[PDB]
Amino acid sequence: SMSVKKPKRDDSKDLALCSMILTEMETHEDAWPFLLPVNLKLVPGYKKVIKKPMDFSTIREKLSSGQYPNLETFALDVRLVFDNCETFNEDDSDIGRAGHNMRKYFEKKWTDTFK
Repeated sequence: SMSVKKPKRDDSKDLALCSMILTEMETHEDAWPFLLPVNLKLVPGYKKVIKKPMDFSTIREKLSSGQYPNLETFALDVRLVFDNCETFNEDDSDIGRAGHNMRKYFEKKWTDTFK
């Protein structure tokens, strides 16, 4: 509350560290369904079903242009990639498995870097 602050966590290396994590995800071999926006003209259903499209290239642009106020907002967009993947794909498909693999990959690096 007013004039009563919790001790200051050092957030000064967060930008660099999120960028490193994103690089590691961009270069994973199961990243391929997630590198670019889903083409909303050519994939039936995606536009209507998936309310908030997200992909790594779009996350990379937002990070590079000061569009993430903090590391929580960044983690939300990464999770959104995988949550959309589960909505639109069978677990038993190449894309469905890729999604599960990348989420697990992400979440370990997230915890090992920040928690």
